[PDB]
Amino acid sequence: QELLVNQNPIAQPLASRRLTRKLYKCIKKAVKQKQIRRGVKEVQKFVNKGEKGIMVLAGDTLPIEVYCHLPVMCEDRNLPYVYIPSKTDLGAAAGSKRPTCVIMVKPHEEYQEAYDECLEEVQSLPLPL
Amino acid sequence: QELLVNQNPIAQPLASRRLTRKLYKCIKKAVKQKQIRRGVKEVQKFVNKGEKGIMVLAGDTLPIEVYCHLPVMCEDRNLPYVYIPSKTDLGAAAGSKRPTCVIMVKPHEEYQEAYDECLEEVQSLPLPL
Amino acid sequence: DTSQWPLLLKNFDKLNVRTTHYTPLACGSNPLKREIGDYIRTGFINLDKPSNPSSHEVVAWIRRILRVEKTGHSGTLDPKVTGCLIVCIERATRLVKSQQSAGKEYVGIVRLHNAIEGGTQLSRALETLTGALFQRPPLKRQLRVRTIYESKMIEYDPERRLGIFWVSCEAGTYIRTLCVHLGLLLGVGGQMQELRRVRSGVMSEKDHMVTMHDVLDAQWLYDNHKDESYLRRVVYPLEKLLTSHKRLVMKDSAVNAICYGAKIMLPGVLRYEDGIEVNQEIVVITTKGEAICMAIALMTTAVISTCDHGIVAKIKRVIMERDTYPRKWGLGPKASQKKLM
Amino acid sequence: EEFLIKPESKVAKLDTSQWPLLLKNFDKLNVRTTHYTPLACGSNPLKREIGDYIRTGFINLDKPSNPSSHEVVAWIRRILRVEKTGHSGTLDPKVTGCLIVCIERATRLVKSQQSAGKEYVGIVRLHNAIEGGTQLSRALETLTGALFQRPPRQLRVRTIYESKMIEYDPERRLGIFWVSCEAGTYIRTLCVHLGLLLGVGGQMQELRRVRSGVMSEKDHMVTMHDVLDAQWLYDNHKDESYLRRVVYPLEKLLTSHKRLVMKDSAVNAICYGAKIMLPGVLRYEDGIEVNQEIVVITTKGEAICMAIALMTTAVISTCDHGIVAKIKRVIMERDTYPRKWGLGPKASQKKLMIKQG
Amino acid sequence: MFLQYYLNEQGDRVYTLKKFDPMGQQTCSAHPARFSPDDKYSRHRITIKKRFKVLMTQQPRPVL
Amino acid sequence: MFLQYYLNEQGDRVYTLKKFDPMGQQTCSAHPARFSPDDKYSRHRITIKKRFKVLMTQQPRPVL
Amino acid sequence: FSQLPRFLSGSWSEFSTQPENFLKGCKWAPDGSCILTNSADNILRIYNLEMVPVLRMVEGDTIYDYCWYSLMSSAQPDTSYVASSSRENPIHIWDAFTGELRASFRAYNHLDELTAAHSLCFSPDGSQLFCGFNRTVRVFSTARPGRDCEVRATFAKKQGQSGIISCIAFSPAQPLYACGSYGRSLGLYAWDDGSPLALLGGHQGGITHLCFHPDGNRFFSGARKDAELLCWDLRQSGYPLWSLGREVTTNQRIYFDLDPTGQFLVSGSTSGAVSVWDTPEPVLSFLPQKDCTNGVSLHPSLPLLATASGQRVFPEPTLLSTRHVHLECR
Amino acid sequence: ERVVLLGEFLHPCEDDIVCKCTTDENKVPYFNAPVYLENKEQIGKVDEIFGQLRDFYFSVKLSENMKASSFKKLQKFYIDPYKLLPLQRFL
Amino acid sequence: PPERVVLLGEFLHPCEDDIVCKCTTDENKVPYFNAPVYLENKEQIGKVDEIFGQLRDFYFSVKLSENMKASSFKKLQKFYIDPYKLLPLQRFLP
RNA sequence: CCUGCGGCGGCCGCAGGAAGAGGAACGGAGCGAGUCCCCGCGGCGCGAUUCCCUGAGCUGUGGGACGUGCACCCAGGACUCGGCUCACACAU
Repeated sequence: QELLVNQNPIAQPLASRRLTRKLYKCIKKAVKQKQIRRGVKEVQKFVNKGEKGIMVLAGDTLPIEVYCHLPVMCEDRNLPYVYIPSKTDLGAAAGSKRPTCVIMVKPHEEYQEAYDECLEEVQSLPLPL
Repeated sequence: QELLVNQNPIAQPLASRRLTRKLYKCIKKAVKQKQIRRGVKEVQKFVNKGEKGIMVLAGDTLPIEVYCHLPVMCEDRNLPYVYIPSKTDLGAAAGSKRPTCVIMVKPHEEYQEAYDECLEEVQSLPLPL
Repeated sequence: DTSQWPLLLKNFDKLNVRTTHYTPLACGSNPLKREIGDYIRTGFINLDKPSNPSSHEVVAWIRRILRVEKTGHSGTLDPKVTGCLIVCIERATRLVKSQQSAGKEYVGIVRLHNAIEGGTQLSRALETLTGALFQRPPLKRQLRVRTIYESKMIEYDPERRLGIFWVSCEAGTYIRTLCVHLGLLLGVGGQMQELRRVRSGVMSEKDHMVTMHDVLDAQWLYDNHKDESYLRRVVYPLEKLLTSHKRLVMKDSAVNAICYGAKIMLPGVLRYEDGIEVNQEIVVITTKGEAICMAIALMTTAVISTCDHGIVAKIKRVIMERDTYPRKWGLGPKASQKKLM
Repeated sequence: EEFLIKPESKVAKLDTSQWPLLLKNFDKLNVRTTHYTPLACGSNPLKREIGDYIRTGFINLDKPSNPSSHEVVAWIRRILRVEKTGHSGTLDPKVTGCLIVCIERATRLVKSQQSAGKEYVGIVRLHNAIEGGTQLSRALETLTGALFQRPPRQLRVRTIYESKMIEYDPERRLGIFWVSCEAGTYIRTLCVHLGLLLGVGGQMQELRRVRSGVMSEKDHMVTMHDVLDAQWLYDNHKDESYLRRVVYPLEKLLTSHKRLVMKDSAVNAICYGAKIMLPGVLRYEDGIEVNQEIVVITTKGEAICMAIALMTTAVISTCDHGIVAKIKRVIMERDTYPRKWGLGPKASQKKLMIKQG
Repeated sequence: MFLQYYLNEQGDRVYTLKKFDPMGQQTCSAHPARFSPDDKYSRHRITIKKRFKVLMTQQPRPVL
Repeated sequence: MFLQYYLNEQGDRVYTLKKFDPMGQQTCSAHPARFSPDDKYSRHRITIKKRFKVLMTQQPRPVL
Repeated sequence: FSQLPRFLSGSWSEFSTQPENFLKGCKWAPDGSCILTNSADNILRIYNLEMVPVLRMVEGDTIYDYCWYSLMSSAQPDTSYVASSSRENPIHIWDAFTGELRASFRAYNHLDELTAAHSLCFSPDGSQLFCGFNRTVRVFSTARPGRDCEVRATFAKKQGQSGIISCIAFSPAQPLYACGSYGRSLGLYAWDDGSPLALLGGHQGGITHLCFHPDGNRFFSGARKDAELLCWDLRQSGYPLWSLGREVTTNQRIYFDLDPTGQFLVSGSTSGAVSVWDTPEPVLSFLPQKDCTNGVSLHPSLPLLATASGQRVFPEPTLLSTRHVHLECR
Repeated sequence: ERVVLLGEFLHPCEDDIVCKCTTDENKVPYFNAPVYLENKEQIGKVDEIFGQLRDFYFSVKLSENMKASSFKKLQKFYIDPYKLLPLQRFL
Repeated sequence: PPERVVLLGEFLHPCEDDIVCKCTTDENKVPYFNAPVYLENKEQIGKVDEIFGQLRDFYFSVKLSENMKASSFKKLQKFYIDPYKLLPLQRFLP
């Protein structure tokens, strides 16, 4: 099922269809360990203190003022980010029923090749003006 | 390889492909000696003092205000002239990488027959009208 | 059909009609159709400055070849800087100050001394320099504030370390210092390599620009063939740079009174424009369409719709010459009874 | 060709239909006289300098669900660096809605804004099942009009004009109700009464305010982030274009009343407190009644105060002298325009005659 | 929170309790976002809103 | 002198630092030609521009 | 130099990636640890002794000159750094071990503009860093790097030596130093005050190189298109004493030098033929390759030698660069 | 002491019962005013008053934990005329 | 040296043998030109030369004193200035 | 008596005024001067051996040396005037 409806005006840069599954599996394998971050609040308190990694944002969240500052603190610290279509599916991948709008992934040895492949994929995305 | 693009609106009269090669060889033979003139400054300075010869002009020089007065400065003295497609190739024939717009070829006995046939061909060129 | 009518007279149909009765005169002329003697005396040139000469010398050349008395420019450009320059011929030097303080634009090139990550870092460093900023003369040591409305990144060349930036700024700001500050910000270093003004005030570089080979050719052609079809395409009337102001149409008997120095009065007003506020600079135009003076408004566009007399504006600067219309003040329904007394 | 504005003889009418908020349609106003001297004081409400523009402004704000109204007001006052600030009516610290926020000089009509018809939308939850879906609507239509209420303790009476339910969920026992009520009406007590009528019991879970007086949600609504963003943008870039989209002049609250234009000299006298006497009147709107609430304004279109009409439109059309209206609430600052009243023919001869004896 | 809405063609809120517009689009939350008085990310919000041109300044002026 | 430019479909300068159009054409320099106050070739410039119909007079009039 | 020095090793593969490229000189370290190489990519290379560089110090537009530190003991990291000048950039100083930038010296015009230095050279005590500008030289100090300097006027308002100063050298014998300009003149200036004490001439082209003899009395000079190598002296004042012969066809610097012992003089040529003398009588002449030979350096400790190759090509409408090292026998 | 008619049975709530207030010229009773039957034993005290001005209701909490089934679909409570107030006081 | 010193700013990174310091001082006061900069020990380390940045939160740089290196300083650092040197920003407000 | 503000529907306290509502030229322009602000290692042409140069030195759409000449280094704004001129104007 691929319906690209009800997207935020700031949805770009949206992820590709296959990058969705790759990020899903990476987030799963990161949830199997304690190297994962959930919730906007934890995202601010743990991005400010360094902890370079990957941040995945939901593409169908309204209002947009709940998390709009993340895509600027990223460039203030040169961190990558990417948007994904749904938040219910993102929460299901994160391991709960209640959905979430932001997920932050940290590196680890078990999924290191997949994490590096996703990290190089993210930085190769086109840049909207 | 003859693409007729990026030419000034005052390009005419345009030299043909074979005639272009003949002029390039003549310029080579002339620059073998010190019988040559390079640059608008030198050509303009030495047209005033006579020194009849052949003038060749770059067909893609922009803006045209740097050398636009030469096609009629020649007419005031009844001198022949013609346009060659490129300036980089003209500089190469002169014996340099950096291009130039105007080269003024003077006669000498070593290349007299080729120079003469080029001269008689130039006078035989037609007009756009 | 009224949108095709000329400048400072375009779309006059969409004005507030106060009265429709006045006595038309035969004096005065349209701005574009003036005699070539005065069409040049009241005009500006939207130049394209060359590199080698200074700014107070290009206008000297323009004066000495046009054979006029006084000239002034919009913004002083240092030598090796090109782009839009607005030169005003003596009867136009009145409007110089409204031109010397306007919204300039620029395009330049900065030479970074050491290698950086890429163009994104420099664009971010540009974005962090927008709004009111401190400045200092490139060469009296004083610190002042200037504003930069916008910025952008055109291209980056990693091999040569060359970056092109577009800047929308104000009058008085120094790009030769903005580049030093931008170099200090990235840590590597910087200098200003290229500079060119793209927009000065209202006259952009998209339309109506001429080089100084056009100005000389027009003068030569006029002086020799007595043909002025080419000067009309190089010089433009004053009204071209007053098209954004608020208009005020009058009648013939008031024009010479205003030119002598009488404050605008509601009996003389013929049409007024929607959107006039107090202490707002407006333009007072003739029925032909012609810049009489620069007027500081004194009655909101609604007060005018109610009252019947009194000061409507005071003049900041008057443009036309003293005797262009005959003296027609002192004879009307009023102001003649007081003479009988 | 030749371009010139030809002279005509036919009259041409003005078109003030698209004029600003309170300057609208002076052409429709009946005219008494047009002979006066205007001064260079005041300004159009929409074009005031930003300082004076935020002092006499208001914010149609969307109230966040965590804090209380008195806390939100203090937040806004701290953000804008203003001295005084009121609100359109207290809301529970958990409900959301539209909350008009009168800035320093617009507080003078906070009492008139509070006592205005309000609208609400909310969710009621039932403790047990109901026969069907329309039973809630039926029990909602039964309880409407003038009603007995208590503060959730002296019993008080309020009225409810109309009500409607949107939909009801048989699984969570949840329904959405839309109500229109006067100021001060309690909705928690409304839910309790609904439960008691149904014989099941209920409570208020969610409640949002839709209409607050003249300003609604289908309007220039502003969130709390917008005020901080506007103030920071002004402070940093010196760009006022974002403040003027959150702050509106107080005259937008006064666009349903009757108008009465006034001379420039008659302005400052009323501000100091004085009757509204006939010579100052210039234009007046038709349809005025006796003991009616009218707003008198300056020529520039800015409201000066609020008045209670004494003469009707016909009497004021055909009259020699008298008293037009009595002050109700003075809005403008006192010395905006200069004060000049003792000067004039009648007043001058009066204070001259009494001077002699 | 349980209050959901979806805009119709006239451009006014239509409050509902479900999660999907009968035409098949998700519904927004009727309540605004929570606010912290000591917020510092105005620049970060302004920059993106400008960049995607959804800022309230870029919108047409209201009718008056 | 590094600054170049080329014109897009709408007809305004698209500044670039390369030496070729994205469609393979050369890019003009962004500066005007050097000027000398006492130039003597005005007649020569005018006659050629007239001959090739590229003089500014033959261009259509601007709207005003 | 009994006969035909032997071929030890070389480096040629890296330069092949460029469609056109050539080498622009070579220098041994003041102790013999490693070599310095310049290319047409503005990239510096250090080889330690097919050779492969240990460092690649990318630069800006065009590198005018470079030099090793005047002490350069490899045991201490604090003395192992290399100076460099580019077309517009200031005087970069790099770390010779990890290949990272360390400091920067800056030259500013009277209108507050950055003027690059065309020739730079350290001092025998190692504290100062002289530079070469148009009609002036700007003294510096390695301690306290920055924009402060001490302007020395090569060409006074009336007289002096004009042109771009292109080479600076020092004399171990007396406190004296000399400079060379593109205006075909050689100057002599005292160290302490800087007052000129002589001037020189006799070249047919822009002087591109200087050198000195261990005694200090003798010193030599080269040019850009002059076939001679003048042999001067500081005792007689009869400016020209002897002359030599070489082929200089193009407008590029051709490197010559003098052996550590003080008697053998080697020089390159445009045809690509290296030639040797003895101190003014030729001894040997051999052809390392067919292309041009511009850079020649002599190892200070052991008998060794290296040559660089490359030249511009001028085409018309309608051949490799190599670095070599050779073993000699003083 | 003789007492005046107050209300009738409508339906039982989860805790209390809901009563329709019919009385002389629609007088409003006191809060928590004791309510009696014709046999004079008290049933409880009125919890709160609600409804329209002209026709309003009131709910009484039960006493002694009687089951709601003890009341017939339409019975008729009684209250003393002393403990009540006139309608026109509020209007 | 003065008897008392005031917070001036924090070290951010060096640029061409010059240290670039963020300005975090009480209120928005701005330093003079050629004003000596002191460390926690009240010892001179440089002089303020170049002030730049927005009016709200601006930067400034320091020209290091004799025998001082731009690598001695930490990523986050803290500098002090003589209070007799600063001037209010109301002058630079409109 | 009226209005504004504060205090515990009303009362108290302080503050502002006491008010019928004027004036169809009062008070300007264009200049000039003084005081402040604004902001001579350059620019152009010519001559002389083809005056030199395709330098890795920017550059022939130009760069440099010698003789030469030339032109450009202002115009606007505020304050004062113990200054000149034109007017003192409700627009038939």
